[PDB]
Amino acid sequence: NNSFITLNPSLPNSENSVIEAFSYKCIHCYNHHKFGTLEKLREAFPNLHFKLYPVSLMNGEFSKEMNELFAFAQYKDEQNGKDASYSDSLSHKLADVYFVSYFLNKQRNFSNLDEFYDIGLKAMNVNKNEVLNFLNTPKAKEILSEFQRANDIAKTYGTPAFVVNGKYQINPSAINSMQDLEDLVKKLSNM
Repeated sequence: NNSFITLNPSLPNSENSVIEAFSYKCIHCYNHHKFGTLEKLREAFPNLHFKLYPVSLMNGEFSKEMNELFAFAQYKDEQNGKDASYSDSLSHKLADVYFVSYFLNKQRNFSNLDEFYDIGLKAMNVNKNEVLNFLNTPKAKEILSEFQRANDIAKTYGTPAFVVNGKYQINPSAINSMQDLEDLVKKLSNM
């Protein structure tokens, strides 16, 4: 069958989930963001959680700081009843501003971190110190550790990469359509 590979070990804190490993510099990731792929999967599968895993080796010079901002967004979205499948989540808004920066606003280079960091902080209506205080917590360090698996996940087939229940990574060649992706997420989430 080869429609998926099994990750070993499983991704932590992944049960009942679809994880999308993505880059803000990837056209395919941008197209899935604009299309609302994760929102559509929530329409089909309201009991699954949807999470973004940024791929730091594809996210350029300020990739570590981008991972920090996504860890904060993931944290805060849990406090607010949202995940990455809601357009008004902090995770979706944060992905949106960086996709807009790169694909609409032609920004490739920043001469220092704070020009880059400020885009994310403005999208989430927070400041650098609020993010720094969150980063200095065991739970933030745990979320950032989880994102380290995104790099090898992305290398297998490219981005985006969809992972079901922390275990089953979908081969992009196995699907043509949104409904093909839904059907495979159903099969894998019921294994």
